[PDB]
Amino acid sequence: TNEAQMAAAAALARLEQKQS
Amino acid sequence: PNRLIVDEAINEDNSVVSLSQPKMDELQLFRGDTVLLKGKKRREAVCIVLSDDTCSDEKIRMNRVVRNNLRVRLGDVISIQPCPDVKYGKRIHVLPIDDTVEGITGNLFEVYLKPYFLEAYRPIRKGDIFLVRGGMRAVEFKVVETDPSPYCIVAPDTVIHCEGEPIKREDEEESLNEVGYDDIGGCRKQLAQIKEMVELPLRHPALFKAIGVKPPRGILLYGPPGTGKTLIARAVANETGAFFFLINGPEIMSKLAGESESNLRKAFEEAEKNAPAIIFIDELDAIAPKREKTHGEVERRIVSQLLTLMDGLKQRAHVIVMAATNRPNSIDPALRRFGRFDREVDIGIPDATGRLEILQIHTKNMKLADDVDLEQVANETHGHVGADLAALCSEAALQAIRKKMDLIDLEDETIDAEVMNSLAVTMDDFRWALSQSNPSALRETVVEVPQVTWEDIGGLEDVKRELQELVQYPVEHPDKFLKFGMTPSKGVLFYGPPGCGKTLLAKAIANECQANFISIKGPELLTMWFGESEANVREIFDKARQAAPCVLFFDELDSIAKARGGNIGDGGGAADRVINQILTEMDGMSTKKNVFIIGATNRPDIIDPAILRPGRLDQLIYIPLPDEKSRVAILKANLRKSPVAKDVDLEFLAKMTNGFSGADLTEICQRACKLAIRESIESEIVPEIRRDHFEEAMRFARRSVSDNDIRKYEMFAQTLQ
Ligand SMILES: Nc1ncnc2c1ncn2[C@@H]1O[C@H](COP(=O)(O)OP(=O)(O)O)[C@@H](O)[C@H]1O
Ligand SMILES: Nc1ncnc2c1ncn2[C@@H]1O[C@H](COP(=O)(O)OP(=O)(O)O)[C@@H](O)[C@H]1O
Repeated sequence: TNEAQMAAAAALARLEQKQS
Repeated sequence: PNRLIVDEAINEDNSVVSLSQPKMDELQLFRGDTVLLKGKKRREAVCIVLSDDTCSDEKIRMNRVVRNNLRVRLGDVISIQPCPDVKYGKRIHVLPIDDTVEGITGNLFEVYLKPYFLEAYRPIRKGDIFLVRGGMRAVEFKVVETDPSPYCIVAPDTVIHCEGEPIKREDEEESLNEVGYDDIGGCRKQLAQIKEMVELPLRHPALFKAIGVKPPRGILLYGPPGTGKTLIARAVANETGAFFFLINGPEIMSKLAGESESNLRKAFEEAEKNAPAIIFIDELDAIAPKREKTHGEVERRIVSQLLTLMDGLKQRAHVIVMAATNRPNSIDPALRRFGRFDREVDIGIPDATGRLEILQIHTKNMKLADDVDLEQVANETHGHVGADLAALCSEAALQAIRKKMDLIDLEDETIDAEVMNSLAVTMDDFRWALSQSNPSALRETVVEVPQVTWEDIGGLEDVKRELQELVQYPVEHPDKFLKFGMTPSKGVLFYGPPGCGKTLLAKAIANECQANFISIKGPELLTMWFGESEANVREIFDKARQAAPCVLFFDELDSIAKARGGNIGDGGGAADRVINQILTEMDGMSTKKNVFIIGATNRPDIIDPAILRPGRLDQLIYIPLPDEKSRVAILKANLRKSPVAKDVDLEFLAKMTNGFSGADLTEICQRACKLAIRESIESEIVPEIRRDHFEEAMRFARRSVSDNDIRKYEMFAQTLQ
């Protein structure tokens, strides 16, 4: 649901930054 | 349902677990859904499901922090359930663990906890231990109070409290800074092979009693010092939970006759009492050298004692003995007999990627400046092993502490947490450490997947495809080779003028195939010939068998013939000790090991013709001097490293350099570069290489292959049809 999708957005950002 | 096998994770994040899509569909969850993980001893954790293309369908990938809180280990099985009911918390109380708050004081919330939660929306659970890295220290914290229970998401609008003395670690949890699998950099394949051998016998001992299969009881690791042999043995015991007992040659040998044997026996007795257990015997060649090489009664007796204890492992249930040696041929051959130490893994020397991984691992807690480039360091640290790269990182950190923090430090036992957290290590400090470090394994052959690709080689487009048909097709299309009764070739020889790219071709095919490349250069073949040590050829081929899939490249196969006088020399034939051992090993090598052997020579008229017979390098490829369109491609590739002005007519240069090899086009590129650099320096006593620099370079550059040699090369290739 859309509230935990904020934790998803943070997790996906953390991951795709660490691909650098 | 909903039971998954615990495996390793790539993302080190304390809240992400990865599932393969088929399990995400069965659990009716999507990417980002909050799930709960149920482990052992009434413990659970809350995490966010992501997805990837590497997790097995039946496995769940999680980091060490999650496994520790669940009190589970790799190879166990946990229960997973969705919990889409979760909403953001209100107040949490987090305190550090005393084990990590040492040599430090200050506002740990502002230094560690606040970054760790700030716009991060992390799930937490009461009692969870999570790790925050920074300030050259890995500090773990426990959640002791939450308004909602038992779990919640920590949102930017929540209150984070932290007051009280550090918490003492509980006996039911292990320190997150203890050596584990995530501390090992290169040699990932070797670690995977070991895990297959040890994880199941130790984690599920009931399985090997119930099923008629025998476990491995002895694993021999070998390679240069400082590569991680001991690190693996310790990491395995800590990950599986087996009792770890350390043995080392020098200590056992320091004991008097009768004491060394008794102490060695006790070590095995302790492993049984604490089974499951792992025994690590370091310097195996020191505790049990070849009996036929030692005159001492004690050194010969201790070999018999170790062999007896190893055989006794059929009665000592769940005990695995791992041993480390510098050379697999420096130990008594009895140890390598079936049973005992029947399985072996070659650790070797970390490759260019592994060296970067090692630098990344030993910098986990270090704050790096924007100018730090660890990949550049990994490429420069040739001949370095993990022990050397670990020292390099420590020296880089120490110099940063001297430059900055030493001005700020107290006459006291503890630093301010804010000072360490703001301490960044710059490229100059890593460069200084690099100049101080000295490689401990520079002479040993390094085997790795090459970084050369097809785009790095000018011209020869058809030869590139030929290598794919020789190396890829036999395994990409095996049903066509079987259907038509085709026997795959075991290798190819490249012949023709020098400087045409023969070396790059062999590397490029190894790279695309993701296969290890073994580079045996002329000087290595000459070293064996000159010293009459051709026995070392067997070790080279053994690397190819163990490194498979791999490409084994023997460069300058004619180096010995030239070292014998080449054009004249003595009255003997082309055969010699080194090539004869190579031919013998080739005949004993099967194509089923996925090993492809490539040779190169620039003087095929003096190569031992036996190498071209069926079963050896039966395929022949002629590599001529590049043509006009290829020479332009070579010039363009070689100039990718420097600024070049648009006025440079590379096609005109290629038209003039009709008889030049690719190596000669490189000299032109470098010579023009040298001129541009000299002029730039002189202008201060320019921004790019100008046409005048290439035209001036053409006045000194010469072809290395004369017209007489070009005709000889073409006539030879014509004779072979
Ligand atoms: N492959 C590797 N990956 C990461 N670190 C390594 C590796 N090999 C060695 N090291 C590091 O170098 C050191 C090795 O010392 P030690 O464990 O005593 O092993 P040994 O003395 O047998 O070489 C440790 O600090 C370890 O972290
Ligand atoms: N076709 C080519 N494309 C790009 N570079 C080349 C090519 N041929 C030769 N070179 C350059 O010349 C150098 C020597 O090549 P190499 O294959 O080692 O020649 P040899 O084996 O005869 O000594 C290489 O480092 C490479 O950079």
